[PDB]
Amino acid sequence: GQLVQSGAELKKPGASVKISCKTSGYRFNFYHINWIRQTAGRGPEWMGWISPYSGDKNLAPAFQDRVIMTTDTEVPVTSFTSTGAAYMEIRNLKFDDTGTYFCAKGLLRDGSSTWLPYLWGQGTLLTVSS
Amino acid sequence: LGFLGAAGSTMGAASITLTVQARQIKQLQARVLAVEHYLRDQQLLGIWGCSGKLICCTNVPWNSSWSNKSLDEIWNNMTWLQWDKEINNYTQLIYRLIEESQNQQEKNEKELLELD
Amino acid sequence: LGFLGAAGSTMGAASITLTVQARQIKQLQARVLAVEHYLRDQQLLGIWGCSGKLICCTNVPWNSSWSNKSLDEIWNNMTWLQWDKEINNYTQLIYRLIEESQNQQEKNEKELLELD
Amino acid sequence: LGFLGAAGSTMGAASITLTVQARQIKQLQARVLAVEHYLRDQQLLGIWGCSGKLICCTNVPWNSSWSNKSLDEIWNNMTWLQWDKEINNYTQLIYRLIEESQNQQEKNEKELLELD
Amino acid sequence: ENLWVTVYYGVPVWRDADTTLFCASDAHNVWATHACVPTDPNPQEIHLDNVTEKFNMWKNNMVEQMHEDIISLWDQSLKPCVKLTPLCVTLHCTNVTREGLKNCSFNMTTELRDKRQKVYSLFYRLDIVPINENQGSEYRLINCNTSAITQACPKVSFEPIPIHYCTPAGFAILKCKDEGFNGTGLCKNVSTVQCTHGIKPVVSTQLLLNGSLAEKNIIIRSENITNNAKIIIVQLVQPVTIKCIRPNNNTVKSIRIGPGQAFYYTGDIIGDIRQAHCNVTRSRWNKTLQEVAEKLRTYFGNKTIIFAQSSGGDLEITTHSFNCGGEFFYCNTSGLFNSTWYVNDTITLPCRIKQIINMWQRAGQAMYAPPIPGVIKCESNITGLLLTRDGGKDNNVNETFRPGGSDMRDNWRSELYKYKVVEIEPLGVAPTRCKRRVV
Amino acid sequence: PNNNTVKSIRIGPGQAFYYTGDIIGDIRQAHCNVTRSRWNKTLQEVAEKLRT
Ligand SMILES: *[C@@H]1O[C@H](CO)[C@@H](O[C@@H]2O[C@H](CO)[C@@H](O[C@@H]3O[C@H](CO[C@H]4O[C@H](CO[C@H]5O[C@H](CO)[C@@H](O)[C@H](O)[C@@H]5O)[C@@H](O)[C@H](O[C@H]5O[C@H](CO)[C@@H](O)[C@H](O)[C@@H]5O)[C@@H]4O)[C@@H](O)[C@H](O[C@H]4O[C@H](CO)[C@@H](O)[C@H](O)[C@@H]4O[C@H]4O[C@H](CO)[C@@H](O)[C@H](O)[C@@H]4O)[C@@H]3O)[C@H](O)[C@H]2NC(C)=O)[C@H](O)[C@H]1NC(C)=O
Ligand SMILES: *[C@@H]1O[C@H](CO)[C@@H](O[C@@H]2O[C@H](CO)[C@@H](O[C@@H]3O[C@H](CO[C@H]4O[C@H](CO[C@H]5O[C@H](CO)[C@@H](O)[C@H](O)[C@@H]5O)[C@@H](O)[C@H](O[C@H]5O[C@H](CO)[C@@H](O)[C@H](O)[C@@H]5O)[C@@H]4O)[C@@H](O)[C@H](O[C@H]4O[C@H](CO)[C@@H](O)[C@H](O)[C@@H]4O)[C@@H]3O)[C@H](O)[C@H]2NC(C)=O)[C@H](O)[C@H]1NC(C)=O
Ligand SMILES: *[C@@H]1O[C@H](CO)[C@@H](O[C@@H]2O[C@H](CO)[C@@H](O[C@@H]3O[C@H](CO[C@H]4O[C@H](CO)[C@@H](O)[C@H](O)[C@@H]4O)[C@@H](O)[C@H](O[C@H]4O[C@H](CO)[C@@H](O)[C@H](O)[C@@H]4O)[C@@H]3O)[C@H](O)[C@H]2NC(C)=O)[C@H](O)[C@H]1NC(C)=O
Ligand SMILES: *[C@@H]1O[C@H](CO)[C@@H](O[C@@H]2O[C@H](CO)[C@@H](O[C@@H]3O[C@H](CO)[C@@H](O)[C@H](O)[C@@H]3O)[C@H](O)[C@H]2NC(C)=O)[C@H](O)[C@H]1NC(C)=O
Ligand SMILES: *[C@@H]1O[C@H](CO)[C@@H](O[C@@H]2O[C@H](CO)[C@@H](O[C@@H]3O[C@H](CO)[C@@H](O)[C@H](O)[C@@H]3O)[C@H](O)[C@H]2NC(C)=O)[C@H](O)[C@H]1NC(C)=O
Ligand SMILES: *[C@@H]1O[C@H](CO)[C@@H](O[C@@H]2O[C@H](CO)[C@@H](O[C@@H]3O[C@H](CO)[C@@H](O)[C@H](O)[C@@H]3O)[C@H](O)[C@H]2NC(C)=O)[C@H](O)[C@H]1NC(C)=O
Ligand SMILES: *[C@@H]1O[C@H](CO[C@@H]2O[C@@H](C)[C@@H](O)[C@@H](O)[C@@H]2O)[C@@H](O[C@@H]2O[C@H](CO)[C@@H](O)[C@H](O)[C@H]2NC(C)=O)[C@H](O)[C@H]1NC(C)=O
Ligand SMILES: *[C@@H]1O[C@H](CO)[C@@H](O[C@@H]2O[C@H](CO)[C@@H](O)[C@H](O)[C@H]2NC(C)=O)[C@H](O)[C@H]1NC(C)=O
Ligand SMILES: *[C@@H]1O[C@H](CO)[C@@H](O[C@@H]2O[C@H](CO)[C@@H](O)[C@H](O)[C@H]2NC(C)=O)[C@H](O)[C@H]1NC(C)=O
Ligand SMILES: *[C@@H]1O[C@H](CO)[C@@H](O[C@@H]2O[C@H](CO)[C@@H](O)[C@H](O)[C@H]2NC(C)=O)[C@H](O)[C@H]1NC(C)=O
Ligand SMILES: *[C@@H]1O[C@H](CO)[C@@H](O)[C@H](O)[C@H]1NC(C)=O
Ligand SMILES: *[C@@H]1O[C@H](CO)[C@@H](O)[C@H](O)[C@H]1NC(C)=O
Ligand SMILES: *[C@@H]1O[C@H](CO)[C@@H](O)[C@H](O)[C@H]1NC(C)=O
Ligand SMILES: *[C@@H]1O[C@H](CO)[C@@H](O)[C@H](O)[C@H]1NC(C)=O
Ligand SMILES: *[C@@H]1O[C@H](CO)[C@@H](O)[C@H](O)[C@H]1NC(C)=O
Ligand SMILES: *[C@@H]1O[C@H](CO)[C@@H](O)[C@H](O)[C@H]1NC(C)=O
Ligand SMILES: *[C@@H]1O[C@H](CO)[C@@H](O)[C@H](O)[C@H]1NC(C)=O
Ligand SMILES: *[C@@H]1O[C@H](CO)[C@@H](O)[C@H](O)[C@H]1NC(C)=O
Repeated sequence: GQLVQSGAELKKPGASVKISCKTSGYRFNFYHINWIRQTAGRGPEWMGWISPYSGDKNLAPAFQDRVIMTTDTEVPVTSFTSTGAAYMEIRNLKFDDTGTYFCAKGLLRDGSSTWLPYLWGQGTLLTVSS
Repeated sequence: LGFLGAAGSTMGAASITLTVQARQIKQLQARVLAVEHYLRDQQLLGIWGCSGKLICCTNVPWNSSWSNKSLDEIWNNMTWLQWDKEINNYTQLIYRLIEESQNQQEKNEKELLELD
Repeated sequence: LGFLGAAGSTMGAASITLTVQARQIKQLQARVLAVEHYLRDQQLLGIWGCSGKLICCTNVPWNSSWSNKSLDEIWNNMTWLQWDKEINNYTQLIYRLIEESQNQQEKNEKELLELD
Repeated sequence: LGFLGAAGSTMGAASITLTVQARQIKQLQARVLAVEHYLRDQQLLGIWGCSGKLICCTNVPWNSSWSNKSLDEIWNNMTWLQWDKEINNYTQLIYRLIEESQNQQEKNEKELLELD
Repeated sequence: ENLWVTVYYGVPVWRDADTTLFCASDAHNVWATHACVPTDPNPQEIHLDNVTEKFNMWKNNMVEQMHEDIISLWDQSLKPCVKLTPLCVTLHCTNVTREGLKNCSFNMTTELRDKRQKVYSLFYRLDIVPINENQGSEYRLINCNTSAITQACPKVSFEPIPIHYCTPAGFAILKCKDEGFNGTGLCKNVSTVQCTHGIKPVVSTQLLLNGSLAEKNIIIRSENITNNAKIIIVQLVQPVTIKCIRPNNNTVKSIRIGPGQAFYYTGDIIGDIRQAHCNVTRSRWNKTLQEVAEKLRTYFGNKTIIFAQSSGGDLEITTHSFNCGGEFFYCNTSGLFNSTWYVNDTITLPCRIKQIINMWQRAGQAMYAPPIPGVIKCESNITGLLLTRDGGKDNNVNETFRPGGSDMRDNWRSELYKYKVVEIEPLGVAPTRCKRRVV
Repeated sequence: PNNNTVKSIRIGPGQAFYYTGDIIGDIRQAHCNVTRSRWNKTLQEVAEKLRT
């Protein structure tokens, strides 16, 4: 199971950015796709998650007005694995939005821990400059 | 749901539907074959002491070599289709161990009653 | 009394005789058919948890929509033939409810045993 | 040990192996016949109330006229093949008595179900 | 924690399996559908959520069973029917006054063993072969040197009736529901049925008639698209209507061969004699060929797509065979496959009718269809094509395809590609914390 | 020993009949050989058992 993210990109303030998260080695639809931000001044922050199966999403209150999540339809490889990608868009970037962004997938198909970010992508940097 | 509607669901979730699948010249051959198919599995349950039960606990300890997976990894993270493939090479071994354990239990209960 | 000798008797009287009635190329078709009927009925009893018993109590509550009759109106005033006609359209519904109750019961027995 | 490998062993020793033997147009007729033999024995166990058990104790007293041997003389000094020959002419009497004892038990169970 | 083995029954799992399938049908046809189990008035289908399964139409054994059943049913229908062995007799023939027919006369047996009668009849030239004396006046029926000939019973219809295929309890048939599917690889949308949808038996050699239509786009199926040996099955989105006629008004006469037997033949034709033919609307067919070419270009590197007529072989191979009105037609399809498609009225197909046929190409077997009186008209939909690639060429300019296929099984595959047979295995075991209590 | 030449004719549709049309070389009677020394030992031992 592996997650791969879009490479680092430089933006001007107020610009939008789109970050992909390609997946392989597991069924895409079987697990929640989580997004997590890390900034030195804030520590880790939850950006919410999107289900690849129902399309349902849960954005944290901080990001509800600025973050849009969507996913691709999965393309099967084996009867038990598939490929696909999740995308996240961030509107109105600020200098406070800089730092590493991570893609992660849910731990279990069921149970109370199902959405926990068990597997993480390498993460990539977002930079904002005047 | 429906017949095999739970097949893609997790092993724990699927357990609510066990009754759905428990029920259910060439035409004559089809009828005889269906009977042999049914009886094959019922015969095993009768030997195991599990007859009349959808879920039957045994006295056979799990051997970690068959699977090292945690209960969450099995019950909340797998389909039954995937599980059968994981232990496909151990299924007959497990079946024999259940039979040996049942026969010892039948013997021990007899001896208990002989004493009492 | 003999086989089906209770058929004209009341349901309550008939319940005594169930023990008696539980018993008992074209020949090949007859033999296959006889087996299918035996197993069809036993398959339902096994799923219901009623296997091995002539009389089996369940946890399914009676729906007054199936019948508004009192127990006396049923057991002391009806033949089983009359009764089957009254619930002929509800019988399959009742069967499914029994099956669901059995599966919930065994799931609960499992969870209880996990605590030992 | 393998199928019927216990046949020359003492009855007590053989009792540990019961599950080994519990397992297992001409072709079609043969398949139907094999099913009938399996079910024939299962019906007898159901009639006796012994269904689902490899060893089933009954309420029928041993009748000394069938054999005057002590338990040690039977269980440790004989094979099952020898034992069947010794009482071969009484097996029908035994089977009938078991059925009669079960009939009395079922009548008692019926009363208990109504009481509680 | 100490885990223990727990037994589950009714577990929703399956494995691939081959089992005897039996026919079912909606409540004398050659397929003996009266023998079949009545269909459920309200058939069930269960969608399987989160199930992806591998299908392979080229390894599918439902096809093998269907083929054996189609042959077996065909043979059963001929067992009570009249044998024509006495008809293998020297024939004396002259022109009817078209070339397709000869007026033949011969001595045939009667109800009484010691008596003989002279019979005049018309035969199609295809059923007639010259006798090695080579006088040009003496002929024999074409299969007298290879097989016994049996007359089909006149009471038996050859009209297709949909046949549902059902599996025994404890087994199930999976169906692929994907909007487009090659018949191979993984199917995302899978559902379970006890029986297939009804499938009509259809016999054809180049075009598939009255089959299922593609929902959105033309689907091209092959075990190996790059291997010219493999037969390409093309499923069309929209049908192309083909209409067929036999303009000749045949008068059918019957003469006894012997006790309990009768022979049916055309004794006369009323009105002029004209060749049988089938037409396909040109505009609709042209649109179909273009769309097929557009799809083929996606597999072949955008090489120019060329269609061509079959290079040769038997009439059964080079022409489009089908059963129309009980008559067996063979049509020249070169009118349909003459186009070239660059990346940038009606078509009339001549036909011939043959009374002696060998549908399954079995040695030692043959059937004589009795003639059907009057003018015969048919209508059917072309719903798919059988194509082969013309290989052995390294050309990068263009690519060539020709109609036809190696086997009748290729027809059955066009309907069964979406179906798979699996065995249901209700037992399974898994670890739990639960331990059995002992008295 | 005979080298038979087999010829065939058609009886009727779907049928054929096979027969010897000729014999190549000399015509000789068919025969079998059983080794005498092996056979003698064999019957001697059989006789020893019959005597019991
Ligand atoms: C095919 O495969 C897929 C993928 O494997 C399978 O889907 C997976 O199915 C499991 C089991 O159902 C799901 O796990 C469950 O997830 C829920 C949590 O999800 C909830 O929160 C969402 C939040 O998002 C917004 O909405 C909330 C509303 O409050 C807002 O606050 C937020 O801000 C957001 O706006 C919410 O959207 C969800 O509701 C929607 O989605 C669900 C999805 O399942 C739908 O049903 C709803 O109708 C609706 O569309 C939802 O509320 C957990 O709560 C579950 O844990 C409970 O249930 C478990 C069942 O096994 C149980 O074991 C747990 O202990 C726990 O039960 C507890 O809570 C219960 C509440 O009723 C109590 O009754 C109970 O006693 C106990 O207290 C569970 O973890 C997976 O998420 C899902 N995966 C994905 C990616 O969707 C699918 O099932 C397969 N199909 C088949 C046929 O097999
Ligand atoms: C076919 O259908 C018929 C009609 O439905 C059915 O007959 C009914 O059977 C039920 C029992 O199943 C009867 O109900 C009971 O009657 C008990 C006896 O009261 C009187 O009748 C006695 C004889 O009845 C038996 O024999 C006759 C033939 O003789 C037969 O028809 C009956 O069915 C039954 O088998 C009789 O001995 C008794 O004697 C009194 O009157 C005489 C008059 O001379 C007097 O001398 C005596 O001293 C005494 O006063 C009396 O005449 C009754 O006891 C019983 O109630 C007890 O038992 C029930 C059940 O355990 C308990 O719940 C209850 O609390 C009491 O302990 C009950 O009332 C019903 O009366 C029959 N109906 C008719 C019209 O006769 C047949 O059985 C059906 N056949 C089959 C095979 O199913
Ligand atoms: C084919 O037939 C033969 C002959 O019947 C069977 O061989 C017998 O097998 C049984 C079961 O194993 C034997 O029963 C046991 O024998 C033991 C013999 O003692 C051993 O140790 C002493 C020294 O202490 C040696 O001298 C002796 O040779 C042995 O090595 C007994 O000790 C056993 O007693 C214990 O177990 C029994 C049963 O549980 C208890 O009741 C006792 O109290 C005690 O705990 C026991 O008696 C029997 O002896 C064998 N017979 C012979 C002549 O060797 C084959 O088993 C049989 N094959 C099959 C497949 O059935
Ligand atoms: C295949 O195509 C041919 C040609 O289109 C169809 O034949 C056509 O049939 C019609 C109706 O019979 C003919 O009309 C008639 O024409 C004659 C004169 O030729 C006239 O005297 C009649 O009164 C009538 O108008 C038409 O001529 C004829 N065309 C030709 C060229 O012969 C045929 O029906 C087609 N087959 C199918 C299955 O559609
Ligand atoms: C093909 O050939 C057959 C003959 O082999 C033709 O059938 C014959 O058709 C004529 C009419 O053209 C029939 O005569 C009519 O019979 C009706 C009966 O109701 C009567 O009302 C009319 O006044 C007239 O007498 C004749 O009976 C019939 N023969 C048979 C055996 O049915 C047929 O018409 C030809 N088909 C075509 C398309 O020409
Ligand atoms: C179906 O109809 C077409 C059109 O009438 C027939 O086409 C003709 O087919 C013959 C072969 O059967 C061709 O003869 C060949 O010509 C080539 C040279 O072009 C030569 O190399 C071959 O040895 C042979 O002589 C003929 O040219 C062709 N006619 C046209 C106009 O293309 C076709 O035969 C019919 N099919 C059947 C099965 O009757
Ligand atoms: C949940 O399961 C995944 C995948 O495990 C496999 O797929 C499951 C659906 C089930 O079929 C298992 O039996 C399979 O083994 C787990 O992800 C795997 O984690 C391991 C260890 O890091 C990694 O090597 C694998 O590559 C991952 N996936 C695959 C396809 O290899 C996941 O950890 C499980 N979650 C748990 C146990 O909480
Ligand atoms: C599908 O078709 C291609 C083309 O025929 C096959 O490729 C050939 O494979 C053999 C293997 O020995 C090579 O020697 C040939 O050179 C290949 N041909 C070409 C043109 O590359 C391929 O094997 C086929 N696949 C299957 C599964 O049969
Ligand atoms: C295949 O196409 C060729 C043309 O490429 C057809 O030959 C033509 O026939 C028509 C009608 O007689 C003539 O008007 C054309 O001039 C011919 N073309 C050439 C190049 O001679 C041929 O008839 C077509 N085949 C079929 C089966 O339709
Ligand atoms: C498909 O392409 C081949 C190869 O170009 C064509 O065959 C050639 O035809 C031209 C006609 O001028 C000749 O000059 C070439 O020498 C031929 N090539 C070979 C290898 O013989 C073929 O005619 C084309 N098909 C169609 C329908 O146009
Ligand atoms: C566990 O399973 C392995 C593989 O079958 C086997 O070698 C080992 O002996 C087993 N352990 C026990 C205690 O049975
Ligand atoms: C009784 O039956 C009706 C009609 O099916 C149903 O709506 C109702 O819920 C049932 N009552 C109970 C207690 O099940
Ligand atoms: C024991 O069996 C004998 C022979 O069948 C019989 O005569 C005797 O009555 C039986 N004893 C008992 C108590 O049944
Ligand atoms: C045990 O049974 C055998 C076989 O009948 C017999 O030969 C032997 O003497 C018996 N042993 C005893 C102690 O009776
Ligand atoms: C009939 O046609 C054949 C060729 O098919 C010809 O050989 C024969 O001479 C013709 N008969 C007459 C009378 O023209
Ligand atoms: C049908 O296709 C041919 C080329 O194969 C073309 O010449 C003709 O114009 C087409 N007919 C119509 C009506 O488009
Ligand atoms: C053939 O296509 C036409 C299109 O209108 C349709 O009406 C007809 O039902 C189709 N025939 C068959 C057998 O599907
Ligand atoms: C075989 O036995 C016969 C007597 O029966 C004897 O004459 C002959 O020599 C024996 N052959 C050999 C090879 O010993």
